[PDB]
Amino acid sequence: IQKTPQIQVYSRHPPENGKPNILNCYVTQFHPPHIEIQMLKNGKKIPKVEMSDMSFSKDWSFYILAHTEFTPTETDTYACRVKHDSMAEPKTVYWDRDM
Amino acid sequence: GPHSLRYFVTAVSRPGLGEPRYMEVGYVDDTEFVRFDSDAENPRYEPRARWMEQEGPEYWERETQKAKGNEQSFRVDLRTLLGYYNQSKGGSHTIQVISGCEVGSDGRLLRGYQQYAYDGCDYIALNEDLKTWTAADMAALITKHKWEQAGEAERLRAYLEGTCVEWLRRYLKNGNRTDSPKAHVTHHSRPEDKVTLRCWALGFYPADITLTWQLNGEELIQDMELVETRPAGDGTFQKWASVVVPLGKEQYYTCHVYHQGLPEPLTLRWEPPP
Amino acid sequence: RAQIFANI
Repeated sequence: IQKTPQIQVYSRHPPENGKPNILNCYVTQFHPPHIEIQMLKNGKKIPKVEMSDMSFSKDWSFYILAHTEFTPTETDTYACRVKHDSMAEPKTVYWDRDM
Repeated sequence: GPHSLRYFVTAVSRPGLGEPRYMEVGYVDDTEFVRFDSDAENPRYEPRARWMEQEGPEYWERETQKAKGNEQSFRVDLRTLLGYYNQSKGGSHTIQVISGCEVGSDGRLLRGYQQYAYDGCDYIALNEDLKTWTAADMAALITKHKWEQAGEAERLRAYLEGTCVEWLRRYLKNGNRTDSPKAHVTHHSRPEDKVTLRCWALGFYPADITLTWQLNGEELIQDMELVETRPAGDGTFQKWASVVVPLGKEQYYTCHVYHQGLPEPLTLRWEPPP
Repeated sequence: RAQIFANI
């Protein structure tokens, strides 16, 4: 029995162009626990992504928070990409700065 | 009000890649306060709440050796479950347990419990009576019969009524926080006689919160979009709720924010810059 | 303090 990860991508602070910030990829509701998470800037993998410890909830599903330091600008695109056994292919979720 | 001490345990096999990964994580009232993670040369219990530094080296040593023994038991269990379910030695599998006690403000036990799962499904649970077990399938019946023949329920009841309650009291003593949300409304375009109003709550703790939008004194439930509450990553949480409204009618809608840190709920509207 | 688990 597998559970598909749910993903949110969002900044720690309201984004202001030119101002250093943190970009979060929060991944929840998945099982089994093994998962591979990458963050992507303009289509290319970001090398320094930190991973919180993993935890699980009363319904047995796992959750984890990935993050990277970033300075948003008007035109740069960020995404989080998650590979997990519940899905045939990696899932990519793009950062929407209004969300 | 009531308090709880709970341990969430995970054991995950990885055949051909290494020994199972074992984690033991402790929570006082749902806030993590200790963790052991087997993935290390000389793995040890670590505090996860700063107030835990009050415990001396003997404490950390005892909890570390007990976690190591627990880890080794689950390594055996992972093998046992392959036999019970007639499964291959090649696949990864996961055992999880949640085990703990909830006490009332008077210090009495309200509920002790222990729930196992295998590969994400309920496996066996201790009943409220602290005397019997509920098995979820035929494999868990084997465990049930084994634990019934071994006086396991009495051993576990002694833990839940004794150790669990007593240490919970110690941790509460040693560990005894809200941060109110700050809220604001943003404005974004829609196919363009419509606009989106998004009500944000930021910087709050704990995570529990409620955001609503009202028009003409009633809450909008249809077509209100909400995100699941999410960590900012600094110990605080975020949430938003949004509604699509007619262009020019923004001032007819009100966002209401409800949180335990607030003297009274917040009421706010879109505030166009001067 | 976590309990000592029993083998399943």
